[PDB]
Amino acid sequence: FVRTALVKGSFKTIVQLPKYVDLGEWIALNVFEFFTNLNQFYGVVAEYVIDLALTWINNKVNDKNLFPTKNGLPFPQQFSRDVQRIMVQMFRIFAHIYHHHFDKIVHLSLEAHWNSFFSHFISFAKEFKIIDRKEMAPLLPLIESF
Amino acid sequence: KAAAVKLKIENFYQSSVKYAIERNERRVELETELTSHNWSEERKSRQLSSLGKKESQFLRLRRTRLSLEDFHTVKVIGKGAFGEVRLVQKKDTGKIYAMKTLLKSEMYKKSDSPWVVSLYYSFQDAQYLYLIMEFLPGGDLMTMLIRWQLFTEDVTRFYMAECILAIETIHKLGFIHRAIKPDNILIDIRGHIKLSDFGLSTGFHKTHDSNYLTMSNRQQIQTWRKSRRLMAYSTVGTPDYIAPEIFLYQGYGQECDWWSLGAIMYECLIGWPPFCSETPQETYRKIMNFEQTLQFPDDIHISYEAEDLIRRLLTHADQRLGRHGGADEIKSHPFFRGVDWNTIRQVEAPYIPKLSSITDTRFFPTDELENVPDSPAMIGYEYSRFDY
Ligand SMILES: Nc1ncnc2c1ncn2[C@@H]1O[C@H](COP(=O)(O)OP(=O)(O)NP(=O)(O)O)[C@@H](O)[C@H]1O
Repeated sequence: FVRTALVKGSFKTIVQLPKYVDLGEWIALNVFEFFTNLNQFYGVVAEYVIDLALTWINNKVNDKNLFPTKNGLPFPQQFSRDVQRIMVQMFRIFAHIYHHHFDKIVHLSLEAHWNSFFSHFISFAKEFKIIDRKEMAPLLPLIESF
Repeated sequence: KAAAVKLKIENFYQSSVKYAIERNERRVELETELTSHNWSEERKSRQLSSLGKKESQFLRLRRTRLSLEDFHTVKVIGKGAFGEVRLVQKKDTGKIYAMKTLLKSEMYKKSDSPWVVSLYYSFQDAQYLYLIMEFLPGGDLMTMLIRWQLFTEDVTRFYMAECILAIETIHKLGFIHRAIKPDNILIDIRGHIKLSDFGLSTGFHKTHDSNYLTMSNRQQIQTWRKSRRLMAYSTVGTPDYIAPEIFLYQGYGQECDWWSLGAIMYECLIGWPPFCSETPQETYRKIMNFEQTLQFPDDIHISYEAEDLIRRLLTHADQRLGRHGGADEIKSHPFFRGVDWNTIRQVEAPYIPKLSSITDTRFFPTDELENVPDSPAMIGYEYSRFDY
């Protein structure tokens, strides 16, 4: 519909990959959080009315090969590919939730929390350019506030 | 009893504002982490040297993922009702490890120093907590005290002492143990002493157990006193030491630990704790008395000074007139010719354990017990810096 803009924090810094790290390990970390993040978010919204991909997300990250859980094992750099796909597993959830299911969410008036969280996911994406500006068609206008 | 209109809304799943208020932390935390990434620029500039490509590189680290079954179990080591400790190997790396399988519910009460057992991390399933420790190889003290009932002299002096210094350091670090009990004191590679910890394993003895021609046939005090080591434990925990400051009301403090010590010394000389009861509640009893009921047999051999210890060790936990005041003066007892109080840690140990290989459980009642009135029958990295 919908709504926006109350707030938490400033500004945008954290998402950049720190120095001398396998980006893959680094990638692999962050990607996993966002998963659990929405999980906990949907769980208020839960019922009142992806399992695969989150698990396909799960199963990606829980693939030892694509995912150097272990040590300073680097990542296949198709892991760098495994993830570029693995990320996009995620935006599906945000949008629809935000598109259709935000409705409920705002009633909660926890909105300033989901706002920063959704805003969050973005910053990593475009700094790391993990997505195309064309597939951005559904979410385009809101971003334009900045 | 009037009427009311909130109105609109209800609270349904309204408990997941947790999911709001909580991910605050997630951010608050997310903030201060990568500020710890500013630990760079250590830059000791006393160094005019290279250059020469890079002064570093990193992986850097990872929280990866985890669980049990990255663990291969070796032997049941020892037990409590909270659960079994165990010897185990890491499957993923592999190495020597103490696993104490402890209990999550139902359970109550809801570094840089050589002197104790060194834990590393905790991991758990639903049911058990798993404590993963340095595995102390010499056995507990108790299992030593059993194999031979120590003839001591310098030995109990030795096995003690480092007790104190450790306990000192503990106390000095602002902690009382209130468990000083032989199975809970630990002998290392060197046969030296690290004493571990309770975990915290709780539950405790109160309030009072009150029951209310002949024959005979005991035939010796010591004979009679053989009734110990009774079903391993398999209910427990007995009050070996249990300085009498605990019951009834609030109390204790370091005096309990030294009491516990002196009490421990008493056995290890006598081959039995001062208060040994033949029944769980026949202590308190004599323990509530001592004095007249602190009792040394007529098997004669003791020091005047050594006897003096345990008595003033088992004298009251009494404050006011006195000092105690211990851990030194406890260093200052006449029972001690030396030592340096220093060289102690490397000094030929009264037993240097002799083993065949790295896994040898020959120092434990590996045994089998397996009673855990719990099981039906049927992880994470949030830590900070690096090791090591
Ligand atoms: N860190 C450790 N390393 C090696 N052995 C240990 C360690 N901790 C305990 N033990 C031994 O294993 C037995 C049980 O573990 P322990 O901590 O002592 O039991 P618990 O559930 O804490 N309470 P308790 O068994 O009565 O002491 C002991 O009697 C010791 O033999």
